[PDB]
Amino acid sequence: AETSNDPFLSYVLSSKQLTNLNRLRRKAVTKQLGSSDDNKVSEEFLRYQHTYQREAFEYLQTKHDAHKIMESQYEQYQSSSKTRR
Amino acid sequence: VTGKYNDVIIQRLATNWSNTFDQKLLEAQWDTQKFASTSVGLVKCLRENSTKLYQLSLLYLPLEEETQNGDSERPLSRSNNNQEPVLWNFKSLANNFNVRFTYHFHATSSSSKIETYFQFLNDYLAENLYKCINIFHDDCNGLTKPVIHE
Amino acid sequence: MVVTFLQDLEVLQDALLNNLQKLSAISRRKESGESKHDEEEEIEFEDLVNIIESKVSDFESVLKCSIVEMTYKYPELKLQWEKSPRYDQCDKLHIVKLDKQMNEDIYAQLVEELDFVLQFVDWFYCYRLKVKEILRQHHKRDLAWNDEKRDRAIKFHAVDYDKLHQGTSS
Repeated sequence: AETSNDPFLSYVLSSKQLTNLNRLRRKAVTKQLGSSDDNKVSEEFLRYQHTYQREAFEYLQTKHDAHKIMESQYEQYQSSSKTRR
Repeated sequence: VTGKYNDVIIQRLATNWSNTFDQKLLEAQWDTQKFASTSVGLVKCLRENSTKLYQLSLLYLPLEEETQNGDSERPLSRSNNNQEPVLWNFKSLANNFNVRFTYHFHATSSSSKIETYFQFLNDYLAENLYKCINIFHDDCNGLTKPVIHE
Repeated sequence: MVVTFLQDLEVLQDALLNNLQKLSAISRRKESGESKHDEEEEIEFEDLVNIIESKVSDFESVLKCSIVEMTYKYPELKLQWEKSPRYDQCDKLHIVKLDKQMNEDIYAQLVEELDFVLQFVDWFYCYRLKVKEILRQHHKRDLAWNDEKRDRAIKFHAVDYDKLHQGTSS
């Protein structure tokens, strides 16, 4: 059974969650640094990677694995086309 | 009273019955080419004796050994040794090898003699592991491959 | 092309993800139940591991370097990277000092840099967690795969035993 992946839509969803993560992190460090309490770390700052760290890492890893599976498929198609030529 | 039961009854009866069963095993010479494996009658008798003796073994009522010495500094009290009920079936199996080792290596152990022992175990193992597996393995005795092997 | 420390970070991270995909592929390879009908594959795993540790030293190194660079870029900022003494706890980036009169454009630039470096330190915390997870994964798979090879040799020797002769005259 040939493993069909179509890592495209999974890459899309991973980029979706990735930009979500990135804007959440941006707003979080915005609230933190712009945090007027220079002596207290906001629960939002901590909570970002208390809540999304594993999600961010798994999503990024899935993105890279999907892009690498896709680019392996791509070099495979490239090699098969060049050998076909 | 548990230890008294485990000696005067489990260990004593087990030692007698094991002397008997090892007697029957050496009378069978099971781990030999001379052993009449076609004697399915004798194979069944020895299989039933192994069954009975191993069941009697499983009748070792575990000494509730006081699992004491729970400390931190450096007790590391792991002296279980997995003391199993006396399996002089399993022990007598290699008693011929014990005689061969004691007589062949009767001299004191030297550093080189250690590797001699090791290669002796290796060759005896090669020639007898699956031989004895063929002879003594009795799936009907609740003897699976992991159980028998280990 | 002055290669910013974050650029080195992202290139090294991209390489690290390459290596993670590779070693995870090796793990799932050994999770395939393959018989020699493995050794240099193990060797390649060790080499890739030592690569992971070289690159992780480089990563934490350039990471500290970027931290220092940030600290010396802006005067008012006092950042301190406190490595978590415990696995279950993330590392810490306590911004100790910041004067709110800094230029807004430079403010947002520092914001974006802090954003990237926080992403990096947390992704690196999760990456160290993940490599610990995957080496424990590999060793657990070694304990399970030596045992599965034990059981496969036991089953093959068992069926060989069984087909040889087991008193089949009854």
